[PDB]
Amino acid sequence: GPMDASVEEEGVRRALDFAVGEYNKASNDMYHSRALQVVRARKQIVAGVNYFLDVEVGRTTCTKTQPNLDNCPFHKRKAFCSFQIYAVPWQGTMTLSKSTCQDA
Amino acid sequence: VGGPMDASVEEEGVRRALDFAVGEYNKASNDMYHSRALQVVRARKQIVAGVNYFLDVEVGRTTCTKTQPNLDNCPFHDQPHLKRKAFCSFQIYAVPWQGTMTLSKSTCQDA
Repeated sequence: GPMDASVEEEGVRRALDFAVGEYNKASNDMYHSRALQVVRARKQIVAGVNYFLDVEVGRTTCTKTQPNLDNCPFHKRKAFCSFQIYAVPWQGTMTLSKSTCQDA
Repeated sequence: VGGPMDASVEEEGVRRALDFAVGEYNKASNDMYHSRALQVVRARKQIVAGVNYFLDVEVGRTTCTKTQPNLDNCPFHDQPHLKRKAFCSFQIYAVPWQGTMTLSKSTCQDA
């Protein structure tokens, strides 16, 4: 989650300049705009990994409601999948950003 | 550079990502047989590291134009018909050691 950030931080002030710039690009106005003042400043450290996994996937001889599926024997369907996964490894979180499969 | 670079299939993160993805696959599939990994053919990773900056800002109209040579010395308007101010919320994703920033979100309301 977000936490308090001090405007003393170089990165905070650099982000103000950026956003003010973006405002000027967006605005229909001949006049330049700049910040009167920051009224709130927060930061969130972002740290994760994207996994890009190209995999071939087969059909086992077990149903999905069965046990010990990790070493369940293989069979005829064989697919190619490209997965993209975002992980925050010390939070033990993972999220599927993209899954694209075809028969192979 | 954070990547995308080839990541060892021996790494625990790569293995977990695979178990997850294959789980998600199975979870969303309609067929009643369990499917699992036959061969990882390529495994890559990209380190995502940065800072999200959430700034609420009051933006003011200056007497300088956008095309002026120097924008160091730009007072705000004080004349009734010209004076403008907006209250804005920006979210900026920053990767400092890269010197990159992207405006992820922005909302400004006339104030």
